[PDB]
Amino acid sequence: RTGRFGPRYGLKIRVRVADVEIKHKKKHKCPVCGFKKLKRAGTGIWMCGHCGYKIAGGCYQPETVAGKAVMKA
Amino acid sequence: GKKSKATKKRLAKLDNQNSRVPAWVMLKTDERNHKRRHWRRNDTDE
Amino acid sequence: GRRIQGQRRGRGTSTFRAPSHRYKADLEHRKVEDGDVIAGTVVDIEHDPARSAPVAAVEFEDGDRRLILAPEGVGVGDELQVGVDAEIAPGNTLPLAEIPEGVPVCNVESSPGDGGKFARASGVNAQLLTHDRNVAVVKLPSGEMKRLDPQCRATIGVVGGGGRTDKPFVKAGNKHHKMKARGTKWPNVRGVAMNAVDHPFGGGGRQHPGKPKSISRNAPPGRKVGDIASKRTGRGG
Amino acid sequence: TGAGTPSQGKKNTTTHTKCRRCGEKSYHTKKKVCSSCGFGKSAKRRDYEWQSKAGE
RNA sequence: GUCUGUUAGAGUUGGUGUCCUACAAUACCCUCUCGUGAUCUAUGUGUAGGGGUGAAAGGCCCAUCGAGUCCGGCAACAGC
RNA sequence: CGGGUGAGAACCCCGACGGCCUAAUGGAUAAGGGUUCCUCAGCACUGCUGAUCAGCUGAGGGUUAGCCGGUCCUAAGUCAUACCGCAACUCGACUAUGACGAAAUGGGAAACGGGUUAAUAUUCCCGUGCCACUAUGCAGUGAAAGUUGACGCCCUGGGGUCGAUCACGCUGGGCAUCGCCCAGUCGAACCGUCCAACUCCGUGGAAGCCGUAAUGGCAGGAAGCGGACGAACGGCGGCAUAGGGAAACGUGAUUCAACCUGGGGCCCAUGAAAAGACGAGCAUAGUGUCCGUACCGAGAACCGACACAGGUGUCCAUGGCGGCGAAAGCCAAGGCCUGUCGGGAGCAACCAACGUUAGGGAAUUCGGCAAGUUAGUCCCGUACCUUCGGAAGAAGGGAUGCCUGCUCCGGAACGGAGCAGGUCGCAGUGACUCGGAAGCUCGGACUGUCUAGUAACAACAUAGGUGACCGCAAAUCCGCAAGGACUCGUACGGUCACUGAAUCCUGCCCAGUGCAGGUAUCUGAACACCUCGUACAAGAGGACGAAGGACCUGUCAACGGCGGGGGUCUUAAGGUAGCGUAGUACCUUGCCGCAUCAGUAGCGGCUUGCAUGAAUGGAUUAACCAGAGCUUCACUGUCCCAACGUUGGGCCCGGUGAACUGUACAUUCCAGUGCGGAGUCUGGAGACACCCAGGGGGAAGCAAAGACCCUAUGGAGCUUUACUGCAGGCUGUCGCUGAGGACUCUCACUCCGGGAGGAGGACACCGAUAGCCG
Ligand SMILES: [Cl-]
Ligand SMILES: [Cl-]
Ligand SMILES: [Mg+2]
Ligand SMILES: [Mg+2]
Ligand SMILES: [Mg+2]
Ligand SMILES: [Mg+2]
Ligand SMILES: [Mg+2]
Ligand SMILES: [Mg+2]
Ligand SMILES: [Mg+2]
Ligand SMILES: [Mg+2]
Ligand SMILES: [Mg+2]
Ligand SMILES: [Mg+2]
Ligand SMILES: [Mg+2]
Ligand SMILES: [Mg+2]
Ligand SMILES: [Mg+2]
Ligand SMILES: [Mg+2]
Ligand SMILES: [Mg+2]
Ligand SMILES: [Mg+2]
Ligand SMILES: [Mg+2]
Ligand code: NA
Ligand code: NA
Ligand code: NA
Ligand code: NA
Ligand code: NA
Ligand SMILES: [Sr+2]
Ligand SMILES: [Sr+2]
Ligand SMILES: [Sr+2]
Ligand SMILES: [Sr+2]
Ligand SMILES: [Sr+2]
Ligand SMILES: [Sr+2]
Ligand SMILES: [Sr+2]
Ligand SMILES: [Sr+2]
Ligand SMILES: [Sr+2]
Ligand SMILES: [Sr+2]
Ligand SMILES: [Sr+2]
Ligand SMILES: [Sr+2]
Ligand SMILES: [Sr+2]
Ligand SMILES: [Sr+2]
Ligand SMILES: [Sr+2]
Ligand SMILES: [Sr+2]
Ligand SMILES: [Sr+2]
Ligand SMILES: [Sr+2]
Ligand SMILES: [Sr+2]
Ligand SMILES: [Sr+2]
Ligand SMILES: [Sr+2]
Ligand SMILES: [Sr+2]
Ligand SMILES: [Sr+2]
Ligand SMILES: [Sr+2]
Ligand SMILES: [Sr+2]
Ligand SMILES: [Sr+2]
Ligand SMILES: [Sr+2]
Ligand SMILES: [Sr+2]
Ligand SMILES: [Sr+2]
Ligand SMILES: [Sr+2]
Ligand SMILES: [Sr+2]
Ligand SMILES: [Sr+2]
Repeated sequence: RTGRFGPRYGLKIRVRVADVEIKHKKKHKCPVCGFKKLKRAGTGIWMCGHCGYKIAGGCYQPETVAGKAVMKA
Repeated sequence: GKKSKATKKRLAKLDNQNSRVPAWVMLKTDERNHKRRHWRRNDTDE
Repeated sequence: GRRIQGQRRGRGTSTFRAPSHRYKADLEHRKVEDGDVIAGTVVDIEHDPARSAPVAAVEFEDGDRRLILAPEGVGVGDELQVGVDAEIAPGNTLPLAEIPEGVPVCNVESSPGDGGKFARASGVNAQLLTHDRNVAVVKLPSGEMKRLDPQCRATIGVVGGGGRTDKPFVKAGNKHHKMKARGTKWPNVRGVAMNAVDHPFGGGGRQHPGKPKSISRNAPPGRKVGDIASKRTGRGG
Repeated sequence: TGAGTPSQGKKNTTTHTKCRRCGEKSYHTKKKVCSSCGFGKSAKRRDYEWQSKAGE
């Protein structure tokens, strides 16, 4: 997480990078199969360690709040 | 540096041009190469 | 005085140009003879330098391989389609007319055939609202009600990379790296920190603009700086 | 670093060279233009009335 | 865009040291700062004078800059 | 110190002894130079002295390529032609085409080893090998899908060569109380062959096992077993009764640059293109042209006027000891005594750069400036504060060598961690290398930037905060135009500005100014229209009335403002939370306190603030800092107060050999005088001439037609509601421009579309003119 920043940058900034980076690196469930083996491969790019599936999605998380609206609409 | 065939002909000429005035010309003219040059003290074109 | 920076910009020198020779591809919609019948397969996902957002590489039936303005949710192997008879699913492209009201769209054309102009940035999206035989009302990311020709093509879904803005740059160095990929001169020196000869707000023993910051819209380039034709300023009121 | 002597040491770039058209060492090999006769820029020979006094 | 570091390399706080018809029209020595990054660097390439370029010092654009250099206007004008 | 050559020798050469250089003072090269390279003969010139020497002079000579570069390819980008613009071009943007653009250091068909010369050398020669094209013959009908060229940053595993080291053997050398020490022990390209990793297939059947340095893997089929594909500049065989060596002409090992092949992590950052190659056999033969090739590459061959202590790219980063080390120090290979004047004097004064100083210990000084103190490593231990990361190597304390014999970790190291006993010194990181520490306050959050050449900071930047403009036929900006940047961009964008991390917050004011919206009425130009005038025209007046203004409204994280009087007045409001004698407080060394023998300092408090105050941001703040101030401990020649010593100068001698400065005269001194600041005038005094050394009192010393100040109907940069104008924007009108105060239409014209056609439309664009802003 943010520990790599030491005492530089301050609370707010170090905190948000942590939040963002933790959700960012959680085990995410692959949409093709159902296994939570998704690791980010770059900005907005996600891939499944299991099925090899490669998807587009949020920058720091595979599904944006409004990315989910589309399914419904 | 690398010299082209032409640059070589020129440098070549500048070398020959850098000679003594024939001993005999000084007699014929009853008593200097004003274009005499030195590699270090002077600077050729190009 | 000397021309201000915004004037050096126009001359379009290297310092102010975008690294085009490093950019991948305009993501304008593919053109279809007609009757749709155009589908392709997503062969790979790539990073778009010019937009800090992912983009999809598609292989169409007729053997044409092109990068596409990818919405969120496109994955390798998936099948996309472009045409009127296109199935109303995320990643497909069809005239605003064939799109059901209430559906989120992106990369919307301004004029049928231009290949898309609106809603192409990360996570953004236009909401299609009204239909008709003459006009299709779309709500653009700025919240503006846009009246478009129902023949204007669009993609269903929101653009990939949402929330890119949620995370702070934290350090100048990070900013630096992104800037190095856009047509932008960075960092920024406040005009008020310049000599009078370099900018309207320059000079003075202590830094402070020597005039009100709200400039008229008819102000000439070189003088038009600060808050341009502002309708108001501040937060109060 | 001073602008004088220190900065002269960095000068080993070749620009002006013998010009195929006039023979002067004025052909800028990076610009490919003779600052003397204007070879590579003008089919006409580089002339200017200021190269001499106005009434001469 | 972490730390120590004369690794390479980049720089220069103090000595108001040495030098100041110099080794040098910006040099020498010790101390000092940076040294995985907004880093340093070679070559190539682009931007040109009321114009560039400038993390802005009116800084830099070949020892030249609050408007480069060359020649021309020109034998400028001055009540000094 | 000897000797050689020579007319002549400190510095040209030989030997011995003595030294210097180790990322360079060694090796190879790029740029640049251009013959500086080799030989002979010279010394008038050049050379910090001399010269027989030489980068100097004279005369000759020297650079050899199918396989090393160029050449070929394309990069940012450049030009030429066409098109269009421009009064015009040698000028100008776009779009087409073509070409150009990489010599160390992007891509790329092919060469190694040895020998040879005074000077060349993968080029000549010897041996061996390889590539391309073509021809012929055989084979082959496959031939273009695909692979390659072709790629970022960080961590890391495995394969593995050179090197280095260890063991033992062989050859040679050295030393001589010992028995150690040194060198060598060789051998390429190429041809063949082996294959780890990755990937995959068969078998198998794990429901907790497999695997790693780490992550990880699996019934969507783990381990195990077999198999396909498959690496090195690497191993092995040939090459090689080639070559090289006086000789021997090794074998094993460890650690392993190169090279090869994997695994992991990161991105608001995504890490070239093209030619070409493979895909696609073998023989034999022929062809392989053109250009570069010397030398230097630097404290003398480059740039800096110089044989300049400066500047100047690449690689040799694995030679030995040392140690963490590409550190110091010492030493090899290799190079050098040319960072090129010498000779004398215990060699004075004085200066540079140093060593050592008793007692005192910052008393010195603006200031501990300068110097010093501390120091490596291990163990113990470590405060306030804090954004919980840090602070922290806090502080403080202890240990440290050698020798003998061992233990533990590991496969092992010539790796690491410890134990017991012995023992020397004043001192064991013994040299070298190698932090002094602590507290308070101010500032900027931090890394970062800057005045090339007096400023490194508190200034600029920054992330973060905020406001503004714009839906893309946009906003902003460049161009006279043709056109263009932004833009392979589209509001999670990008333009224009302010503030400047985080934390707590950010009050009141729209009167003036600015911007914006609105507007009955008022005002508001030109064209057209009407009236008067004129046989016409000039002209006078009228009607209409765009933007603009008057008027109204909105807006201060717009410009800015938040006082004086009394218990409101100006000019809208009348200073809220904070903070406060401030980097802002004149008075001022404010008053009280702390600290000192004594404190215009510093800190804390008070605070009426001459003249603090909230994004002209306020307060506050951990971390950071060659930033400003203060205090303490430690230490010391900073000082009391100076001394002695070291090296280089200084002084004497040979040689070389300038410059600054010069109206004249000139041995001055004390007084006076004088345009009031005299070696030169007056009156006295003193004064024999010349030379050496010295520190600089005077010559209002020398240096630069004072930069301060004033003056000139001088100059320039900058400002603005100075004067006058010019671009630019907005707006009306005429032309383009057409049909049926308001409307429909299509046919010019505009934009979108490959096209059909679609959207718009007499508007807009463009040309002209007028009003406003400027
Ligand atoms: Cl950004
Ligand atoms: Cl691994
Ligand atoms: Mg932001
Ligand atoms: Mg700024
Ligand atoms: Mg300034
Ligand atoms: Mg200034
Ligand atoms: Mg200005
Ligand atoms: Mg400020
Ligand atoms: Mg300000
Ligand atoms: Mg040679
Ligand atoms: Mg020398
Ligand atoms: Mg005193
Ligand atoms: Mg063991
Ligand atoms: Mg203070
Ligand atoms: Mg700072
Ligand atoms: Mg300076
Ligand atoms: Mg900001
Ligand atoms: Mg406020
Ligand atoms: Mg003036
Ligand atoms: Na020369
Ligand atoms: Na000498
Ligand atoms: Na070593
Ligand atoms: Na106001
Ligand atoms: Na000026
Ligand atoms: Sr020179
Ligand atoms: Sr487009
Ligand atoms: Sr297009
Ligand atoms: Sr100002
Ligand atoms: Sr407010
Ligand atoms: Sr250079
Ligand atoms: Sr030309
Ligand atoms: Sr002419
Ligand atoms: Sr660092
Ligand atoms: Sr100083
Ligand atoms: Sr010193
Ligand atoms: Sr100086
Ligand atoms: Sr450091
Ligand atoms: Sr003149
Ligand atoms: Sr002589
Ligand atoms: Sr020589
Ligand atoms: Sr070429
Ligand atoms: Sr190359
Ligand atoms: Sr690198
Ligand atoms: Sr290894
Ligand atoms: Sr050579
Ligand atoms: Sr040098
Ligand atoms: Sr040696
Ligand atoms: Sr000499
Ligand atoms: Sr002693
Ligand atoms: Sr003191
Ligand atoms: Sr004192
Ligand atoms: Sr200690
Ligand atoms: Sr600088
Ligand atoms: Sr803040
Ligand atoms: Sr107002
Ligand atoms: Sr003297």
